[PDB]
Amino acid sequence: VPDYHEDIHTYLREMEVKCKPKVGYMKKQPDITNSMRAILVDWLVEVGEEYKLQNETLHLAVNYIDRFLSSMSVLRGKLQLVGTAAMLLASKFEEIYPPEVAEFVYITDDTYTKKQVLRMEHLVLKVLTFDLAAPTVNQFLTQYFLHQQPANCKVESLAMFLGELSLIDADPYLKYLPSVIAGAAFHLALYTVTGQSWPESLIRKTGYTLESLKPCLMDLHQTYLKAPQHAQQSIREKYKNSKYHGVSLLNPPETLNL
Amino acid sequence: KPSACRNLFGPVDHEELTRDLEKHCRDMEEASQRKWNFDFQNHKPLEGKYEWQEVEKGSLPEFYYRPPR
Amino acid sequence: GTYGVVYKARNKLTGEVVALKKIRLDTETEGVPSTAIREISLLKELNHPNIVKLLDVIHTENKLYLVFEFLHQDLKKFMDASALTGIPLPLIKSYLFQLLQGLAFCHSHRVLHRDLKPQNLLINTEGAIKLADFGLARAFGVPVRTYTHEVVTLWYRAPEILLGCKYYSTAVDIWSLGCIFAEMVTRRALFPGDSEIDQLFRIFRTLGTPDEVVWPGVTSMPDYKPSFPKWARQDFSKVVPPLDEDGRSLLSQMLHYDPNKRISAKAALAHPFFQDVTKPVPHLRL
Repeated sequence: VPDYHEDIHTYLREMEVKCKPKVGYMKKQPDITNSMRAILVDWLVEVGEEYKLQNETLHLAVNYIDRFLSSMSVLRGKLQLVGTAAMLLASKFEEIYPPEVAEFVYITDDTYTKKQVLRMEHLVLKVLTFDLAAPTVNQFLTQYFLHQQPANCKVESLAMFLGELSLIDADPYLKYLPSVIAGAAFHLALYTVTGQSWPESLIRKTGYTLESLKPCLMDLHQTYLKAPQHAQQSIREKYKNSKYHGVSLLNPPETLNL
Repeated sequence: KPSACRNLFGPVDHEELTRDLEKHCRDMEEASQRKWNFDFQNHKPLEGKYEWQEVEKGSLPEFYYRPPR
Repeated sequence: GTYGVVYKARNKLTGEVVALKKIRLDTETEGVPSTAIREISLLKELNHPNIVKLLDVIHTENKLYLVFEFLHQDLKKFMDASALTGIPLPLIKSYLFQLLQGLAFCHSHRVLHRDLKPQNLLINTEGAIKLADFGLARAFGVPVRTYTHEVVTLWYRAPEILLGCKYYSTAVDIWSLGCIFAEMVTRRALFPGDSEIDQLFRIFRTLGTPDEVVWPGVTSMPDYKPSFPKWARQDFSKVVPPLDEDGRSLLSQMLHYDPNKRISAKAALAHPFFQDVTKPVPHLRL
């Protein structure tokens, strides 16, 4: 039933521009940094794995985090609290069975209390004005996959892998829209696995070309290339699993054909 | 224990942490109480422009008093 | 009847009467209910004339207030009140048209209501009907993933859900709407099952037991059982006798077994049944 696919794609393209966190927001933070943020996000990849949560749930939580940090000053000791609160909210929103607060308190090695996680939950909701239905890189990828020539699960897993890596690094990824990061991930993954490129059917749909995706693609290819040396490794480990066809183990191409 | 079970940036001052959060959470009162002339804190109508009247549940659609699942 | 009170209030201008809804919150465990989280986040993204407006939210120390657009009555109560009267076709047609508008809007904004029933459709004195209660709604994706199983009030649950479909979609809302359409015509529920199996058997006796021809893949679904009695499909004119050729055409398209064949809300909006739709005020006092 592809009756609403186009309406939905258009709606998401409209909403992503709204639910977009301030690109240079980290400069405004008196204490936290992009490196502390990378540390937080990496731990959330682990938490998502521990409780077998959906990848969408992880993407949503990062969106909430960045939007909250885009307006609220947070000292390093409360950062994991914002992360835990955001994951709880994303689980409630996205999961059939979201982990209970006690499970989230536990997973922080009991750093904060249940009441604290709930007050933070109260704070994030207030700051985000309950606007939790945010578009994600994951939501766009899911739409682009429907254009494979033919369907390839290794391509899908590698694309999802690339999209997740984008979450870890505020610089440079905060500067691209979810739909753009998803375009770059789909092409890089497809190219890596099959040698094929961004389908023209997807140009008709998104209005994006390799030329418009290029800047994101250059960044992403470098991230893909340097991935084994990154301080954060929870995503690479996650994607070594046969569930994802061990795609993090694949070798990125040396150059692209742009 | 599992690997996901970790503290990231040290122990926290629980007393001050709870107090900082209590404060931050004390925002949702302001303009809404103003617009609807209702004191959501005390659940007491007030001012005027919105003629608040408590009606019996049988007079309006049940949706309006239906609790979450 | 019903113990309790609800704060109502009138102002002026266009949106003058509003109703207050309040939620008590667990402070040490759970916090804001996920149902409230889904309804509030989604509902605030659904501003349509046929969707009951969420006007404001107030999150206090231990309470959560929802300021809603106020509407006089709900369809279940209206039908109960007209149980021996009969709702005029022009009013039935207007309600269906409007419900399709509201539903189509939801779907094009990636939201499944998932619990469409007369009790969740509110009506006013002007002839308007709106979708209420998005506590069970969910933002979907393209393609849809696997979501909560056995959703939807039994009587309005699509056979996909009952047969354990791994993935369900917008079509589950159209099935519910088709059941309500048939119900407005007789004021009696189309498929009032007593259990999941009873619900399925009632559907099969009315629409016939689906085979691979009618619904490709039906016999491979998780909860399909080859022991299912094989009922013959009955003459659609028999399902809802008072309905005319156009009404029956639409209803049959809304109750198609195959979810990929079942008509969409936006496609239904162009059906000849609505060729003469208008906006009548209700036939009974609200």
